[PDB]
Amino acid sequence: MGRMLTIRVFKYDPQSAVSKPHFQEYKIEEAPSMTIFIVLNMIRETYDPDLNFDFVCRAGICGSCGMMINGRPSLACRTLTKDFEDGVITLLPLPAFKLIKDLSVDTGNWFNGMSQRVESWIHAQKEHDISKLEERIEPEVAQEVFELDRCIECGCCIAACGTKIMREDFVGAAGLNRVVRFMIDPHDERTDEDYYELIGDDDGVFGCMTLLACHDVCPKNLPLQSKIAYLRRKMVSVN
Amino acid sequence: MKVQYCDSLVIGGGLAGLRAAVATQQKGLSTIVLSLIPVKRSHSAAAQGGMQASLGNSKMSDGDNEDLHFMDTVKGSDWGCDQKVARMFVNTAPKAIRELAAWGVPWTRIHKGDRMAIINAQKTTITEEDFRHGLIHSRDFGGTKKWRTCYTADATGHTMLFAVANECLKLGVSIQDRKEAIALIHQDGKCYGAVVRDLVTGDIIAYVAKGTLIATGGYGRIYKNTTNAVVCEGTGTAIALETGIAQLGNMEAVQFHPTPLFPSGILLTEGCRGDGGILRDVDGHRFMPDYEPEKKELASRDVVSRRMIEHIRKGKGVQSPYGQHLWLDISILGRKHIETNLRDVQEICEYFAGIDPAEKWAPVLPMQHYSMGGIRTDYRGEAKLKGLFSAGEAACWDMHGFNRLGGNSVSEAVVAGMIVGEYFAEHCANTQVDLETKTLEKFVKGQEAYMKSLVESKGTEDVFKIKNRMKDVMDDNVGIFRDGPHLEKSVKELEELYKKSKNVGIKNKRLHANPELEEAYRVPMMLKVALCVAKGALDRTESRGAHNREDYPKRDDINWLNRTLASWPNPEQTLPTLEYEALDVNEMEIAPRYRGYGAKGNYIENPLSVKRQEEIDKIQSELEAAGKDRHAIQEALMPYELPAKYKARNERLGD
Amino acid sequence: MKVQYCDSLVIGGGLAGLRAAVATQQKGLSTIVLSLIPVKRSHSAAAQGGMQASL
Amino acid sequence: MTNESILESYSGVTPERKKSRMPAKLDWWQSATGLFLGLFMIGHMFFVSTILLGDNVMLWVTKKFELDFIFEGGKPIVVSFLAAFVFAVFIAHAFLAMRKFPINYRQYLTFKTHKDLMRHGDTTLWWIQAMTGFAMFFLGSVHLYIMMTQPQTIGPVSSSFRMVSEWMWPLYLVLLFAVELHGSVGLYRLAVKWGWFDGETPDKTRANLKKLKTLMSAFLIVLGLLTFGAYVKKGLEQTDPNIDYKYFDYKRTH
Amino acid sequence: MTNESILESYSGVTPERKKSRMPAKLDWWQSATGLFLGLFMIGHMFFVSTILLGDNVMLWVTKKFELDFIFEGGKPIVVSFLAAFVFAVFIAHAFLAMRKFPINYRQYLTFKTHKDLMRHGDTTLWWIQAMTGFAMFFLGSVHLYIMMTQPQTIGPVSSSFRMVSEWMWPLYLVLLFAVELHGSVGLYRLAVKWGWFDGETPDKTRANLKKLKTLMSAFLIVLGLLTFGAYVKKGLEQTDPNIDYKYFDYKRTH
Ligand SMILES: *Cc1cc2c(cc1C)nc1c(=O)[nH]c(=O)nc-1n2C[C@H](O)[C@H](O)[C@H](O)COP(=O)(O)OP(=O)(O)OC[C@H]1O[C@@H](n2cnc3c(N)ncnc32)[C@H](O)[C@@H]1O
Ligand SMILES: *Cc1cc2c(cc1C)nc1c(=O)[nH]c(=O)nc-1n2C[C@H](O)[C@H](O)[C@H](O)COP(=O)(O)OP(=O)(O)OC[C@H]1O[C@@H](n2cnc3c(N)ncnc32)[C@H](O)[C@@H]1O
Ligand code: HEM
Ligand code: HEM
Ligand code: HEM
Ligand code: HEM
Ligand SMILES: CCCCCCCCCCCCO[C@@H]1O[C@H](CO)[C@@H](O[C@H]2O[C@H](CO)[C@@H](O)[C@H](O)[C@H]2O)[C@H](O)[C@H]1O
Ligand SMILES: CCCCCCCCCCCCO[C@@H]1O[C@H](CO)[C@@H](O[C@H]2O[C@H](CO)[C@@H](O)[C@H](O)[C@H]2O)[C@H](O)[C@H]1O
Ligand SMILES: O=C(O)/C=C/C(=O)O
Ligand code: SF4
Ligand code: F3S
Ligand code: FES
Ligand SMILES: [Ca+2]
Repeated sequence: MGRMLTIRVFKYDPQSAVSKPHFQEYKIEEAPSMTIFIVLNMIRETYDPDLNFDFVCRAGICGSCGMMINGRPSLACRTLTKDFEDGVITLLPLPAFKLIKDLSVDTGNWFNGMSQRVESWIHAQKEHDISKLEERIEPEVAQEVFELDRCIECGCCIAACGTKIMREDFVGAAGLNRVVRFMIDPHDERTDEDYYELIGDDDGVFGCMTLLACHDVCPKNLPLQSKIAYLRRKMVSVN
Repeated sequence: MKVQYCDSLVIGGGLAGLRAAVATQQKGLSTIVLSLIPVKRSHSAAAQGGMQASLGNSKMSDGDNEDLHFMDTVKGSDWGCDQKVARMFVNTAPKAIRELAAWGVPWTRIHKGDRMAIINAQKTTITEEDFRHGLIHSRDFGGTKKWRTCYTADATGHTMLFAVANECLKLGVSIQDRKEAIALIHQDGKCYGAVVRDLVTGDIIAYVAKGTLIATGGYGRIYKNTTNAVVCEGTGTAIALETGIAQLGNMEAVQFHPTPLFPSGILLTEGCRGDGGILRDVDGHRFMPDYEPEKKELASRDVVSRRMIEHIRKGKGVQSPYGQHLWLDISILGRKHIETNLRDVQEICEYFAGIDPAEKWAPVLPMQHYSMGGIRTDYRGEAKLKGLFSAGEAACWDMHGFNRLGGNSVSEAVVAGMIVGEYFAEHCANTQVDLETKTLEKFVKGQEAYMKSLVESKGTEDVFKIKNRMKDVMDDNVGIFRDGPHLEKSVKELEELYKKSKNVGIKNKRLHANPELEEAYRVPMMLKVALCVAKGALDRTESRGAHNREDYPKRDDINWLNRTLASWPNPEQTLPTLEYEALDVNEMEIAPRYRGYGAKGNYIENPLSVKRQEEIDKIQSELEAAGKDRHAIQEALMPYELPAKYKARNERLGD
Repeated sequence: MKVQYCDSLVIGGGLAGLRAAVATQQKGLSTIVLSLIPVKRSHSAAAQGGMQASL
Repeated sequence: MTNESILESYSGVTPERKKSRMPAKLDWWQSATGLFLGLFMIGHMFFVSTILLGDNVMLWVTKKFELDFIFEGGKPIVVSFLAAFVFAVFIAHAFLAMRKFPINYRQYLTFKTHKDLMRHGDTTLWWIQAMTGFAMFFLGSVHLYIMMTQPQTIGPVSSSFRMVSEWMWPLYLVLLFAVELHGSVGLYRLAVKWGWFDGETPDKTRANLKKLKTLMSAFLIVLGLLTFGAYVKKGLEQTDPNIDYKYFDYKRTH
Repeated sequence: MTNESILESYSGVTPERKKSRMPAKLDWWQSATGLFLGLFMIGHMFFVSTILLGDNVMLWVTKKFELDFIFEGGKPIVVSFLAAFVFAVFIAHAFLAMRKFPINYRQYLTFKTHKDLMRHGDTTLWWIQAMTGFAMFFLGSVHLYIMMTQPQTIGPVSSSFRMVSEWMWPLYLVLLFAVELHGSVGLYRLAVKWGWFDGETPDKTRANLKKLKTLMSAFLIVLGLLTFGAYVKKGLEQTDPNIDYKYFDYKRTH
């Protein structure tokens, strides 16, 4: 508040032949409840309309604004400048994703491919009649499926993962969590063996080095640590 | 030239667009879904209240059916909706919930036992029998007597959107994000596709299809204060308008929400899950009981918004750098029991408002929330432009009239996706189109030239201040309370704003990944949408649903029992052309009367309403005497259409 | 139905087809070359005698 | 090679058209060898620190160490077989765990930069695991071979001889911190990796495990750092050029 | 880290927008360290086989080895510094060349199957390079540390003591074939890799180089296999329990 903030932003246009990666600094006056969302829009409308970034809900619910904020993958719309003592904030695009420009990366299409790779949809032999009563489900089970279904595909756990940064084909924490989400859903008939055919290799669960950065950075606080281990124990004893 | 072809083109990756894509793709029609952003980030993902559907599972849902849901919808619409469309909706909602359940949506379920509170007064303990255990639960939302709002804990829109998007991936629907439809290709009154701009590369591409469906959401962002995502700017509405043939319906019908966080607009679902939130003014005074002695804070959200504005104009509002607001106090709770999930709102306030709800009060002010208005279609979802369909908030299918029922909009998105999806598929499979390269090239090169002129423009106007000026005008003059004098001035300034938008100049000259270029062509579009809303509001001299004219406080069923149709025939005109579509009282199952909320006897009665009412009363009493069921009586009062796939009845607990 | 559009469609990836594709593509016409096999394996590759031209 | 081996290489799948179970088995054995070595080093620290309980006690454990009842004499040949086994697991573990190293410039630069930007504990501790593991390729091999070829030189004075006289203290000093950091962090990660104790509150469990790790490791380095001084002291005392410290002889050598 | 380091990690390019020159430098140093060690081992085989020219001669080279004029006495401290240097290059080489190992199940299975189907000399010889290189992680480290910490134990009888008495012959026997196969094949590949002698008829050159390799290696193993027996013989002769073979003392120890 009244405090002068130093915002350092990574800039680079891979589609421009004359663009070189560099940092650009901006000087903005802090205001109460100020978020990175507000900071970037101020810069856009009054200092530099060139800068690329992606915002949608600005309510921490859509997973669009992930970026490296002072070294940590976080949702820019829920990040308060107030929490940075130095008054110096450095913004980098999320690593491990294809860069579009500056702070904008292609997060959506990687997740879509991931969703297809683990076949992120209900697998059932028969199609239930939608004009009849729903199949009953224990409220406890519906609750635990929901917990894992809360993933907003923000990509923070992917960018946070040193393994994924070194090894591109790694399915990532988000992928391992998606598998478990269906594993514990009674509507899905796949067996442990079916899941093994999906992530039972070095690009899957066995490629995880348990760095746990995914768990410690998940803005949704999903139980990644225990859920991934759960999956590892399960996959290691398939055949 | 670059051309992409598909049998069914869907513009918009929200619940409506994705569900429609499933309908077409499942029948072998090649389909493409275009979206500004990855589809799972659409505004639909923000829905936390729930979805309305008459399942009749829980104790508080007992005895619920299509008729009761239909009544709430019609009366809520303040008789501005197409009642037949509402029937198609309520009858199909139950099956939408159930289909999503089969698709994995983790709906909160009912468990045997007793629950406390969650009631205005009197009773306070609810008992769920054993035969209800395991079925889809429901909560109190939207103010309906019967609790029928289904939910997946606190992220209903999110789980629903993800399931429908996953189904699209399963079927191999072609999802192309960061792609924007900037114009519709049409000839001889027929739509053959859209001209698309690749937001990343800047390429202008023609997407041709036998049928095109627009499910682009609302246009809340023309207002400064809104709960809508940053992408709900109404460009889908605009490109439809710019064809000079497709028409927009009831653009002036905008709904506000009483308690979004001020000034962010972030939704605080406070006072929902468990009634307790208390509204206070600048003196800490609980004012709602002063205006609504009986209902108090639990009055109709429609009423709460008005009272909040009234109280502020009475000089009892809180001053701040961003304007005036009021207070929302939930600390009066800050604790309870357990046995289920109940903890979220605090985080919203801490992460953004920077405070603990259980301690300090949250600043709030009514803000734009939903867009009843949209592209005008028939009951099948087809616009006046043949081959162009629309579904969801982007449409004016019109099951909402002048006031959407809480929980009905996320429900319409999926339901319309199912129904319009069927008609859209049928159209795409049966129609035959003549794709002329001469016409394709005209539209494509026309947009390329347009992009070039924007980048080369030596104009001195600043696109951002013009867009911000527009949002202020809309908020100040086209809000909860409106009057001719101010609407007159806003329309005038908007028109002036529109002319200046054409003299904009931008700094960044590149054609690819250019945020500034994006605003340069989107703002003029938003201004045309704003003009339709403002002008529609000025010419509508009556008060109906969410549209309140202080100079015409009554609902006029004699001169305004109709729908506003906006068009833009001459690409050079600066004001929309408005026409009216009258609502036939004889084609109504429920004649106009008291809407059920707000002041009593506040509407000019139409002689025909009384005539039709008597006929209804008569037709019912008779058939009821002959021992005819509600299904036969409904059909005798107002028959409606439904595609084969969904004309089955909905089984309920205890049939 | 699956449909692909281009301004100039060339059927055959031999010397004639590829050279014609160059002519159209160099003037901004989107062009597709269809071939049974990778174009560099076309029969044109077997010519060992030479090309006639009055230099 | 075998036909099934050829079919899997060329098809990327099994003759039954399924993904190989080898990656799962390799993951299992990597952890199994790591666990063994981890526990082993714990006991090793106790028996090696017995010198603190007096030359007599250390002499006792040594003699009674690995088959002593079958032959009261000695038979240090058992220590060699024991050292051989441990060496084998050491190699197998190194072989398997080696797959996890950053393997090229990009992976290295890229991971290092991430580590420094993140300042995330468990990620940094993995770097240490990798670094300490690489160093032990050279450090551990030395100690393991000698221990396998000269088991009759283990004792209060014999060990102290090699420690000081033969200049093994530099290696031991470095190897101490190396294997300790490596083993304790590895045991911790192994717990969260397989979630053996997750229970109902995995977050509290992890917090506890991290606290335990620091305590256990703090205790081990200090103890091993004291045991270090022990042998070093006795080694600096050894002066008589006529005393055969290395092969000092009691009943069955020393 | 540094800003340039961050920009390169995130952009995959240099601040000047060019690809890093690091991969080129790393390739250079990998070969440079390999070359050094390769030549070094050649000389090493000569001086180590001097024992065949008589205990006197071997004693001579040893004493006159590394600074002897500055101090006629001895100063084995130089052998330690020399061993330290070689150890450093040994580690650097291992670090760099390690990047070339198959690193996972797929690469391993896949490459092994290819090797067996191909039956191609130079491809198979690379496998041996990799295999022998991995083994030396443990074998070479032992010899190098001892040689750096006990330089005063090098001599006709002192070395023979460690060879037989301390049981180093098993390691030396295995390490002999290991480093020889590794070094000779590596020197050969190094020649064709950089093409220093390609000339006008590279195919004839390569054929010659492959012939030379086999001859040079045949000569080295036989010589080193004879030198092996040399130290082993003198070691089996050592019996007097009153003789301090290890630290045998001439003027300046032994
Ligand atoms: C804002 C809001 C709304 C809301 C709610 C909470 C909030 C914060 N809670 C609700 C609730 O509890 N119950 C309910 O019934 N409704 C609730 N709502 C409103 C409701 O969520 C919406 O009406 C509904 O989700 C709308 O769905 P729809 O499918 O129509 O649209 P969408 O999700 O907004 O997605 C629009 C898509 O269109 C793409 N787009 C837009 N313009 C273009 C152009 N020009 N070109 C290409 N694509 C375009 C967007 O990218 C998006 O995918
Ligand atoms: C056979 C031959 C010909 C020849 C010659 C030596 C041999 C063995 N030496 C010549 C020489 O020294 N001097 C000379 O002037 N001519 C010589 N010739 C004949 C000459 O090479 C040919 O006439 C010339 O190369 C023909 O070129 P063209 O571009 O016309 O055709 P092409 O190279 O055969 O390639 C045909 C392509 O068509 C594709 N294809 C065919 N059918 C289809 C269908 N149905 N759909 C899609 N693609 C199709 C082929 O795949 C190929 O790419
Ligand atoms: C030759 C030297 C060694 C090398 C090359 C080495 C290397 C490694 C590496 C890089 C890892 C990480 C594996 C992963 O992330 O999946 C690891 C883990 C581990 N190591 Fe070692 N190691 C060596 C010696 C030892 C020793 C002597 C011990 C005994 C203290 C040991 C105990 C462990 C443990 C407990 C793990 C956990 C294994 C797992 O996570 O599955 N290591 N080692
Ligand atoms: C095969 C079983 C092993 C045996 C028989 C053994 C035995 C011993 C003995 C007797 C000592 C005392 C000093 C000496 O004799 O020189 C010692 C010290 C030491 N050993 Fe081992 N060891 C074994 C395996 C290992 C392994 C696998 C490592 C690590 C890779 C290791 C690391 C150390 C260290 C660092 C010390 C120093 C103790 C201190 O200063 O606290 N040992 N060992
Ligand atoms: C710590 C043990 C060692 C390891 C891990 C090792 C590993 C390797 C590997 C895997 C290669 C293949 C590199 C490639 O294909 O690019 C290589 C090449 C080579 N090594 Fe070693 N090495 C070791 C010790 C030695 C020693 C002691 C010598 C001396 C005889 C040596 C001399 C060479 C030579 C001449 C090359 C050729 C380098 C090149 O092609 O650039 N290495 N080594
Ligand atoms: C730092 C320089 C080196 C010195 C001072 C040195 C010295 C010696 C000496 C004196 C011997 C005779 C026996 C003994 O003393 O135990 C020997 C044998 C041996 N050294 Fe080294 N060495 C060095 C480096 C290496 C390296 C780098 C390797 C391989 C990685 C190696 C491999 C061998 C082998 C295999 C023998 C056996 C000779 C035979 O039996 O033919 N040495 N070394
Ligand atoms: C911590 C243990 C490491 C595990 C071993 C396996 C991974 C590392 C080796 C394989 C990858 C090769 O990694 C490459 O090594 C050279 C070292 O000469 C590094 O070189 C860089 O760091 C070294 C060390 O701080 C500096 O002296 C050097 O000036 C600098 O340019 C490269 O940036 C790195 O990318
Ligand atoms: C020759 C030197 C090797 C260089 C070292 C780096 C590459 C090799 C290690 C990394 C890849 C891991 O490689 C993996 O190892 C295990 C050994 O337990 C092999 O396992 C297979 O071969 C071993 C050895 O013949 C058999 O005892 C075993 O029954 C068989 O299943 C896997 O098929 C291989 O894919
Ligand atoms: O009050 C809410 O959270 C949502 C309301 C909606 O249905 O629009
Ligand atoms: S698991 Fe967590 S961090 Fe990873 S994508 Fe989902 S919500 Fe984001
Ligand atoms: S950070 Fe990566 S290594 Fe595994 S524990 Fe999480 S996915
Ligand atoms: S903008 Fe949606 S989570 Fe940040
Ligand atoms: Ca609408």
